[PDB]
Amino acid sequence: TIESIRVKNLLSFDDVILRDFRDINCIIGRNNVGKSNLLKVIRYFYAKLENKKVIPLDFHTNYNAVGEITFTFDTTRIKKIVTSRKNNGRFHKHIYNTLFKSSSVKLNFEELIARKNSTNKSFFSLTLTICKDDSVMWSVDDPKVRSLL
Amino acid sequence: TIESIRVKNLLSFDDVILRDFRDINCIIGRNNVGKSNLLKVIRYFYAKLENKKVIPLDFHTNYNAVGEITFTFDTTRIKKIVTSRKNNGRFHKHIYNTLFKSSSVKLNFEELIARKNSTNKSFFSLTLTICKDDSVMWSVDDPKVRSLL
Amino acid sequence: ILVDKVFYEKILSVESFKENIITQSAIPKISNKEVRLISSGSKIFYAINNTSPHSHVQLRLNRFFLSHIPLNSAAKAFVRGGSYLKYLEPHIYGSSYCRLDISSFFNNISFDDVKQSLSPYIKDEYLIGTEQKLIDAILNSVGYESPIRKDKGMIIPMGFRTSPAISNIVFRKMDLLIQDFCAKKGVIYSRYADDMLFSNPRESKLLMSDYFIDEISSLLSIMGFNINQSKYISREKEISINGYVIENKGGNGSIGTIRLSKSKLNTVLKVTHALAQNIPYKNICNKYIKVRLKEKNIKYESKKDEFEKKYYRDQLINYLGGYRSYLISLVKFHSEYKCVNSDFIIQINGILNDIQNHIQKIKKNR
RNA sequence: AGAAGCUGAGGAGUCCAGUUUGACUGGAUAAGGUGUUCGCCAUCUCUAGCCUCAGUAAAAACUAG
DNA sequence: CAAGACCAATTACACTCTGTGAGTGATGAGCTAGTTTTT
Repeated sequence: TIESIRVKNLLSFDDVILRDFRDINCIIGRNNVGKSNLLKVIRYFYAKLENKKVIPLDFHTNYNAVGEITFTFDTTRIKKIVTSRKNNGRFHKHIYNTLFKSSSVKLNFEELIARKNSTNKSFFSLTLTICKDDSVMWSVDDPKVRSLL
Repeated sequence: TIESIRVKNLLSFDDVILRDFRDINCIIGRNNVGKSNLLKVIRYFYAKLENKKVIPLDFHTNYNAVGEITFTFDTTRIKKIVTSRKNNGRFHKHIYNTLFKSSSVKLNFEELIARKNSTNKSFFSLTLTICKDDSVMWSVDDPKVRSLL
Repeated sequence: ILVDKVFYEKILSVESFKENIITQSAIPKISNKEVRLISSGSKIFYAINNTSPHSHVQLRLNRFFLSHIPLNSAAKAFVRGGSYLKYLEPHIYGSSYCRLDISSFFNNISFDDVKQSLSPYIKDEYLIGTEQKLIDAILNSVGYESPIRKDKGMIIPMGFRTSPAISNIVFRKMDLLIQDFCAKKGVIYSRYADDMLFSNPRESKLLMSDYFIDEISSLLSIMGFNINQSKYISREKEISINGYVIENKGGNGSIGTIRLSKSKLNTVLKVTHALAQNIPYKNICNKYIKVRLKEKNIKYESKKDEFEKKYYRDQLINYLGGYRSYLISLVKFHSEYKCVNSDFIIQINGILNDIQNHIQKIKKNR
């Protein structure tokens, strides 16, 4: 349920995007430092998602004031589950109210809503930005969204 | 050497101030957490002086957006050493330029500088500020003073 | 990168300014004779003759020295790997958009700032005796004492091969400051030459407020740059920049799309429609592309009609090839980043097929 | 309170407005429809919506399937 | 108009004083050259 991982100006990455993920993705190469840095980036992102105090990652170059991490999650199946008029659970409503609602919901005509979910797939993008003063900014200013993700 | 250590809104210290340091100082008490927190504050301040990436300290209460660590250094003996005409080495000139030059250009040489050459003592105050976004601010906006201290 | 006298002589001034170093001769400045002025609207451009040693020395300066100086990632122009598509790509994640423009950019770049920016990468040593430093010798190959603007010192011209790299180098500081401010405010920032694009993913009116404009103006005032208020754009959920439409109708992690409006593709559609109507190539060349045989400059006396027909055919060939290269550059950008509308992909595929068919037809008719 | 426009000089036919019985001035063909944050915006459909002269320097991306 | 915010990268004493920080087949052949942005 993850499709894109993008790292810009962090550790050994200038602008690196990983896409078209499979089930049994394998990583090979002589650059062990690159694999270690990718693992560190993923671990740092998931630690900041859980609101843990960790040392910020180092910039690839100091002539840039922004270090960015982009994570794109494929939320098609969970959207189909929550948007079904058969499971009115507490957690399902929490997921629907947290990630979904607004945006493409109640902000357009009914015809767009009816044809919104026929065969398309939905993506959720989350951005972590590290500043020069060791400050972390998020694309969405809602801790509940990050915790749910 | 050192005169005052002030901790505000960090760990278990609210507005704690320590002063009147002798050659030997004995720390006793049934609150070991307080001693540990004071040691952590001192170590964090000295690590930030040397520009080490460390996790910022926790606030005493989250209803305060600022956490201060104030260190006062008795810069009287070193000032006398660097002011003397006999000492004209590179390190002495560096110390005079980075600490005892900004405060000297604001004082008249005919009267103020002559009056300050007495038994009176000179102090240097440095404050470390921790913000809500894990950002560190300094009273002096130059790493040279912090490194020399 | 740091340069010395040996590096300057053996790499930069390999033969052009070789007589000056040996015979204790200071590097001359750029005279009015070797620079010609070209007028376009209210803009002027300075062209340096190829025979001048300054042109060669500045070409080698751009090739060996200016390319190794580190820049800021927000500068998407005049850089290897930089493009307008990469200038528009980062803003697909934003819901609000704000486009600003600086005033005359190369005219407002002070020469003192250029000297300060290039000082760390050039050794502080004298080149021609105790007369002229290496800083001045190198800087005399990049500036020009303009005869206008009341002769207010050396000014970076708008038509030299060394101007864009130096502009990016001197604007690296402003890029860092603006990027830091936007990161504190949570705004994605990109710059192409002098056009600044800001994108806000959050549902806030920061980009539509006067505070953002005031802050950008205050930051630019450090180096003397102003903001062109005539080209201020501040929109929500959609923006159109020179025919490039960025659309993002949503919030809380919504992927935007980048396409081209029908106005951008109107000229090529007209050309294809005219070709489908068997219109003679003279009308298309003289109207749709604005290419003509100026004042019958045929020089040689020969079969002028055949040469005219060949020119009006191959220039159309070049135009079609260039526009198909542009379109397939766009689709390659889409394949690399996946930020282009699928419907627009279908439309450009159809346009590419039509262009290929037309160019095959016209080559067959040749 | 100075920034901005603006590649420039033009020409033929036609229309509108003004003065005026007789000529001049200002505008001006990317056409039409729809929605708009009203913008030089977006989108859809054709038969694609004048001509001549002068000028055109620089750096980057792009020659795919 | 005028403006806070002005990039990043560029180990250590010292002296007389050894403790002190200071008073002491060689010139007829003849030719050309994309899109877009900045501008």
